[PDB]
Amino acid sequence: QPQAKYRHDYRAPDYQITDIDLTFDLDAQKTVVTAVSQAVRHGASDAPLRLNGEDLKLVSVHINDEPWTAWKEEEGALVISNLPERFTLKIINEISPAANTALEGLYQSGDALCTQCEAEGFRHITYYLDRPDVLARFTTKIIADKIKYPFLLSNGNRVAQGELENGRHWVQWQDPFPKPCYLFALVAGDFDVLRDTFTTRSGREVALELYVDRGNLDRAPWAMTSLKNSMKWDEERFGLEYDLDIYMIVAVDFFNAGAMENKGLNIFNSKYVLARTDTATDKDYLDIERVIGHEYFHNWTGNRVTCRDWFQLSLKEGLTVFRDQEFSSDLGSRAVNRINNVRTMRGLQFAEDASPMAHPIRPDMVIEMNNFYTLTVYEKGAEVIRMIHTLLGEENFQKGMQLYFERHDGSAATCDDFVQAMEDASNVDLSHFRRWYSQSGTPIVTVKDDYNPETEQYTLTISQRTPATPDQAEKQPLHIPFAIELYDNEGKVIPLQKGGHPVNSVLNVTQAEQTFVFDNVYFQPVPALLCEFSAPVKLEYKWSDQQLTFLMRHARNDFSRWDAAQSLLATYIKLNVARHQQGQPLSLPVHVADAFRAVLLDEKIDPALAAEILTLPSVNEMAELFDIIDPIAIAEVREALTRTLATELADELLAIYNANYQSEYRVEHEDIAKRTLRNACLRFLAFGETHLADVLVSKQFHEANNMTDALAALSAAVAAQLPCRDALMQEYDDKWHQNGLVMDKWFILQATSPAANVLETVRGLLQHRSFTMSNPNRIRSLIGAFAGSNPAAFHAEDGSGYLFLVEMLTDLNSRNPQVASRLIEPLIRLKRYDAKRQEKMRAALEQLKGLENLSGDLYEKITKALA
Ligand SMILES: NCC[C@H](N)C(=O)O
Ligand code: NA
Ligand code: NA
Ligand code: NA
Ligand code: NA
Ligand code: NA
Ligand code: NA
Ligand code: NA
Ligand code: NA
Ligand SMILES: [Zn+2]
Repeated sequence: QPQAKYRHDYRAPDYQITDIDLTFDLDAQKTVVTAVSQAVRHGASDAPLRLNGEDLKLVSVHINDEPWTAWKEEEGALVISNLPERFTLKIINEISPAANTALEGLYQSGDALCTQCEAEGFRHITYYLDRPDVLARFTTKIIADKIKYPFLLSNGNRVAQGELENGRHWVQWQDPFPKPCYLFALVAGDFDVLRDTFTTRSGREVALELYVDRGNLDRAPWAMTSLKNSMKWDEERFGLEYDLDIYMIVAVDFFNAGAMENKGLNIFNSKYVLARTDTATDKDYLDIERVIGHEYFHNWTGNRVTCRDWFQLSLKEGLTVFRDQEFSSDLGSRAVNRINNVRTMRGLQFAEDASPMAHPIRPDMVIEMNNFYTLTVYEKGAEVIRMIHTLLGEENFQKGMQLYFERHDGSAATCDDFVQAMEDASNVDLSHFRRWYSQSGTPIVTVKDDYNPETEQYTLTISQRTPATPDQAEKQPLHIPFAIELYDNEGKVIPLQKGGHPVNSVLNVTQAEQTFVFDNVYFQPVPALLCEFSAPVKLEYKWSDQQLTFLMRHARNDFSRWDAAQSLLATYIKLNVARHQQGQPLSLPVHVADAFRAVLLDEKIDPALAAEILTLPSVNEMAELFDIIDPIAIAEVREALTRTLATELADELLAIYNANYQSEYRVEHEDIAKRTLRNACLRFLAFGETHLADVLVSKQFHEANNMTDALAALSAAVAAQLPCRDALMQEYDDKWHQNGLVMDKWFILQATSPAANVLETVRGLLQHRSFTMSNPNRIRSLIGAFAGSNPAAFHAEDGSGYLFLVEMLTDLNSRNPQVASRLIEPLIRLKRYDAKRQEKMRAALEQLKGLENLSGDLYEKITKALA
């Protein structure tokens, strides 16, 4: 019975709230909330005010200080009748932070109290218009025990404070910017604080404050550094300054998301704040940078301009993800960023778009809005903004940004508003392009080519289609920007032209079928196609091995070198999965191995690139290549391929490994790159002769002067099941058990182990001293990693994986439905698998469907999967 909501139902609110004054009398067992709201009727004069509320204990309702009699509580609501046109609403209610295991609303993180209000969490704090087109100026007074909660934080600036009898105190905050309530935050606790300053380019000095648990101040400076780098980049790239006087970040251990952009008071999962060279990898450092940037970039793309309704989520998320990618790419290695974002798109997002949960980047139907914080809305959303940037170019893109803020600053906007701004500013017609917002699924672009030596013309015949998805039976052609480059046989770019005029290298692929003709092609070209993954599409073109190795040697853009290597491997991945299914061992032509040898020995390739080419597609990227997924064949082919290259390239691998040794550890992009190349080599070296490999891996673990190098060694010992594995794993447990973020990496290694008894080990780990089901990070690192990242064990033929997940979800459905819904995702992909697997996955899903008190979050997914 939880009911679907539809985008086409959107209507302007009958009432607005312009100003809200909140008081919290804080206590873990019983918090008393007083909320005084100034309301204004915009709808019909007989329309009742309908407030949203969940798990609230209503104490009183007054209208202009009169105790109100004309109201009723109903499921999820408080409905107030017979109101004047303008009035003051006062609600007093109670809530219980300590009972809040779902971590939405006001809840407890360790000894702290903190909030999470996006999407619809504020209704768990008081009765309100909990929709993001209602924008109110907040004032927030917090009263609490001074010893337990010496810091009392909310949005904006401190405007008042006092002390009270019996050891209590209070602080009052005011945020001058109107905001939807999903941006409300409150934090109370006892913290260490790192304080710093950023001066904006126009000279405004912003006080920066990072609040962390006592004892964690040694892990704070990188996050502070990254915040300042974020603020500077946004000024340089987008012309945007911070708009308040104080920027607070609180790191908390118990958090369902990564982080949250609450105005002036961001709340982060401490996974995305805390780093020191002995605890955090280069990947953690760069994720901290990325997510600090992301929440900062929301200050404009989300906060100053917000979302009219939740179906417009991608208006803030695709754009803010695009911004975080551009930040990471400008500061770091653009190629490595782009590569990794492409791997995520093709390996994880394409899977979602082929699943029962498929939706467009602007959904049409939602049951539980927390189910739509997706790869699609985020990552595909950003690919869509990046297509706009491709079509318009940077200068016009920025004009469209400027026009967007000039029109929409201080309001709640739509995806369509943003596109209109881009189109009006640039004079590029985006009417057809808008179909990317409304249509789900991955287009498949098929390319055929012809060279005519008599006319000296190269003709590309490009076709597109998007297969139907369970949500949409009709699909139509998109406006696909399809970037090409043509190479002569010495590797020089052939100028693109037709009838004597230059032709843009971004082709407009707008029809089901079209041709593009290029003149003055004097010699048969080798094409690079879909350069920089210029659209989020599958490409079907029948490359020859030699065209691909030529691109690996000659392509001008680093991405194209990587991508060519991926197309080279895809053919042999597919070959060998079919072999595996018939009991046949790996077959790989000599010339393929040699193309990777050449990358190893090319001194002119950026190590950052070499490293990515020498990182094989993950099991998730390998799965995208197939209609039916054989997860056992894929996992075993991936290892066999790794062993084959390890044997054929052993000498070269060892030389490059040794040459990329660095005695100093720095978090600097060139150092990171060499280290990534080094550790790429290591993955293969772990599969050499057992005694060479065991010694080398073990040595790296024991002599590392940083967590990047130690984890890469530990991870190799696991992957190759080397004799040192058990000892190294026990040493890490002994050294690091008291540190959850660091033990997350060990839990992931256990969960993703190729060992025959992995499931047994993972079950035993539910009792490990560093694990608990009350913490979403731990849950995700052990259970979520087993189910989502070890598809070979999760899909064991005996069905033991599915039973284990059902067991875990039966607990989490009641405890924390959002983490439950993340964890169910592997089960909903059942139609990608063989019949016998499907049958057991359906049976698991039918069991979950019958749970008492089945959460809406799971219900929505289970219903789609079982259809
Ligand atoms: N689930 C993440 C929530 C937040 N609005 C962000 O974009 O990072
Ligand atoms: Na308002
Ligand atoms: Na109040
Ligand atoms: Na109610
Ligand atoms: Na800025
Ligand atoms: Na926002
Ligand atoms: Na860069
Ligand atoms: Na490719
Ligand atoms: Na996949
Ligand atoms: Zn975001």
